[PDB]
Amino acid sequence: KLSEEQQHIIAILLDAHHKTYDPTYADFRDFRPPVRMSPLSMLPHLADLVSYSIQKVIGFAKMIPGFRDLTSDDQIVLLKSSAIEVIMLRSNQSFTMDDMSWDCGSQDYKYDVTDVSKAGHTLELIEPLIKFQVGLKKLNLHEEEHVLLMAICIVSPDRPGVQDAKLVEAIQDRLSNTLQTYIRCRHPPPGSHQLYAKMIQKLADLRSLNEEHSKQYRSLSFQPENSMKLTPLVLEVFGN
Amino acid sequence: KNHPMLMNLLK
Ligand SMILES: C=C1[C@H](O)CC(=C/C=C2\CCC[C@]3(C)[C@@H]([C@H](C)[C@H](CCCC)CCC(C)(C)O)CC[C@@H]23)C[C@H]1O
Repeated sequence: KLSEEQQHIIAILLDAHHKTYDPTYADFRDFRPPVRMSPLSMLPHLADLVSYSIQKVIGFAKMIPGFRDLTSDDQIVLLKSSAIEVIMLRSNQSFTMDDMSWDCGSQDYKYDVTDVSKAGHTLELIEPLIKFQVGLKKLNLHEEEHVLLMAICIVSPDRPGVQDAKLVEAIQDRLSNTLQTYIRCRHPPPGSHQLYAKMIQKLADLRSLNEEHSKQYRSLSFQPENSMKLTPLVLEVFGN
Repeated sequence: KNHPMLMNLLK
């Protein structure tokens, strides 16, 4: 059953997620406004959304027990490689299968396939991301499971350029054993059915969405006209 | 190569 250290990890991750994820979406009013008629009329708004989301993921990451005790260089490698994947994960909280959209509280901040295509992304790559969101939504994760999964995603010891892979793996294993034990102790059947295995498969799916995005980003931003519509932080994190 | 902003958000 769940130890005090495993309960403590969870408590920490919940607190971290709560302070970095406003389920009212009030800050979106400060983004460049959405335009749904440039042709990339949604790129300013969704670039802001991403950049805001990178900030938040970094605030969550810094709270993961042991992350701040890694070297700065390894912290930076882990965040650069995982940032899009944790954006994808955390977005699941607004995603709704009613319409296959991300519903952030109002018609202006509801994002569908079309909106994302007006940010420069092919329907072919957008489709796998919607399918991912559906599969993840179907898991019906407890908040505890959601946050642990975001954390396991960030402290992955296989990301290219990691120097202290063992230290990263020691963290991740503590999160992972916390997750397994939580599903077994607190998640009732049958929702718990192979739930750990399914969650870990989502991380593998996210590697694929990452790789595909990486190439598309490299194309979009290679164009100075598009890069100019991004933010400083997005350029720094995803590259120039 | 440098990550001034990401560094600052980690500090
Ligand atoms: C606060 C929130 C989350 O942080 C983010 C969120 C929604 C996330 C979305 C909806 C719009 C399109 C987003 C931003 C996707 C984004 C445009 C990416 C490309 C930018 C990555 C740096 C799509 C890439 C594909 C999948 C098309 O290859 C990923 C997550 C998507 C709203 C809310 O839940």
